[PDB]
Amino acid sequence: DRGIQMLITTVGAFAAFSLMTIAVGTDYWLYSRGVCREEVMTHSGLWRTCCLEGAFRGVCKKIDHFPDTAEYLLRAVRASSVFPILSVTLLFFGGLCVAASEFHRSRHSVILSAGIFFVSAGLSNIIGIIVYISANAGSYSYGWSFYFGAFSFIIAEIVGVVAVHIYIEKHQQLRA
Amino acid sequence: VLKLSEQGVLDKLKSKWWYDKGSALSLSNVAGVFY
Amino acid sequence: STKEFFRRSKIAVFEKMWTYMKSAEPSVFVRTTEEGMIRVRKSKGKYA
Repeated sequence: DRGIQMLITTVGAFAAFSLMTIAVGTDYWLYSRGVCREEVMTHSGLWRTCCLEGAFRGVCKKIDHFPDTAEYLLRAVRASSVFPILSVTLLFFGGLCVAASEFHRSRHSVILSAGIFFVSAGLSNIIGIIVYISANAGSYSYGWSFYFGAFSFIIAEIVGVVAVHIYIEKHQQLRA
Repeated sequence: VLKLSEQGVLDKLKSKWWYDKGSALSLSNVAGVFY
Repeated sequence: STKEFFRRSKIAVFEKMWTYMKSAEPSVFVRTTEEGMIRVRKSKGKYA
């Protein structure tokens, strides 16, 4: 099953990287009732919150993150969205190592290094979601952007399981 | 005062100067254990 | 007197309440206090 496992990793790495990039870019993370500049039903994201109906529909303004060190650090972290953009960087590198495995089969640590990057991105993504929920709290519904980010985390970890599975199998075959 | 009340002047002045002026545990409670 | 109060009101909230009550169908109005009491009791919290 070495061929299909490698195909599963390649499809997953593309799918995981695409969904995180869509989730960060798409501005439909949370359906809130705020203002665009009276309060109207709006759809929020990581940088901008934009209205869903009314005269100002379609146009909006960058989210002003800034309105005691504990809340200052939390506000700064959620302002820059470092963790979700960090997970995007790790996923992109993970795809590079997966792709580079075919071009250079001499080294064995390449596929394992891909596996660590996929799981490291998942850890980075879950911190961002916890920080995002914590910062936003400090009625609402979650749009398909939030579920796109969460779903990619499941895909990212599943590929990480398959990636190191191949490394163990290939090293087990060589040694024994 | 009766004229101003019957003509809606007092009502308009009031509306102008007053109105027109204008659970489960949270993740923040357990955010330390997740970090 | 309450219907007359809402009809002749110019306060935003009560004007909105009257605009709703005048158009509501079936009539939200009643003929007796007992009738309104029974209507709130039998409407399962859908009548005020």
